[PDB]
Amino acid sequence: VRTIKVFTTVDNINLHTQVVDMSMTYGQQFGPTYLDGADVTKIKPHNSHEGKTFYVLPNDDTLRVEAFEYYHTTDPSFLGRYMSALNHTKKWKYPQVNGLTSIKWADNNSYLATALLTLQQIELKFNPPALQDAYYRARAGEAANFCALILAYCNKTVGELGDVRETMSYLFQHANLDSCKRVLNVVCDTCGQQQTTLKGVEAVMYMGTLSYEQFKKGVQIPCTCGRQATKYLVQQESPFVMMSAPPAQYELKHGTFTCASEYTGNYQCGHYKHITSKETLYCIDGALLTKSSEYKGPITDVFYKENSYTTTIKP
Ligand SMILES: [Cl-]
Ligand SMILES: [Cl-]
Ligand code: NA
Ligand code: NA
Ligand code: NA
Ligand SMILES: [Zn+2]
Repeated sequence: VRTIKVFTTVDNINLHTQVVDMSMTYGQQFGPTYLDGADVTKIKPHNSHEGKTFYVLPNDDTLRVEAFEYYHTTDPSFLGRYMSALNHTKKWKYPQVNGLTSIKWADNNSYLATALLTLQQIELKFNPPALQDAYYRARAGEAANFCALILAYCNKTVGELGDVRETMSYLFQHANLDSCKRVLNVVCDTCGQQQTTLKGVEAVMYMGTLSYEQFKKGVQIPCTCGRQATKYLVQQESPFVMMSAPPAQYELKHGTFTCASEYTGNYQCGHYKHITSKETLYCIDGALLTKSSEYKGPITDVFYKENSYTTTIKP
């Protein structure tokens, strides 16, 4: 009966000694098993595996606690989805473009590239240690684990089409936004005024206009009575805001925004690019970079800096 020693893990930090029988597969001994992303479930131990670390599913109470503390999920398939994505993302390339970690286009990943570029330009801290650790590496240029985690947390597989606004929502759900507050007022000439207070992720996201200045002036929305109501920003406390809308031709003016996402094509199929406002307007499309003094395109999301805002509007 021949054996080697290997280590299992769910978090790649806490290791669990195992003595494995070389006549059985990893799967017969551990359940689904992965070696830096590669599925070894149906493989029998090799001598070269001695001393190496394998990921497994959180198959006992110790691992369940370790996995929840590191990832902040109890979705049973999470670890397998992360590993499956990592086996791909470890082969992607992450060029530094204008000082930021981007992603060379592969596997329909333009939505991930513009999300990653965006994160590097807004003040945001993640809650799960897994995203903390992986995001630090991604800033340094080694973004594979971070991208595989985005995919897993968003329930997206490599190659699946994704929406930037939705992806950001998931990332924000795993971020500490508890200092963010938004007060809105909605005014119907028939139905009167309704103030609402939004906290956390809802305090920093709005769907319906790209213009923060228009959101402060008031945007027209439906009311139940059939009139239009006017929605405006009363008060904002956050380090950024994200304004989104269905893609439409829109002019991005240098110095008036932080960065934006552009979507060319239609709902079936298109492509994202990233625009960042620095000393000029830079358009980052994966590995590609172009510049211009002005920019007009089908924009979907625009990010703005903020600290504290209070309206002058008297009601
Ligand atoms: Cl972080
Ligand atoms: Cl979280
Ligand atoms: Na896979
Ligand atoms: Na950031
Ligand atoms: Na949160
Ligand atoms: Zn009304």
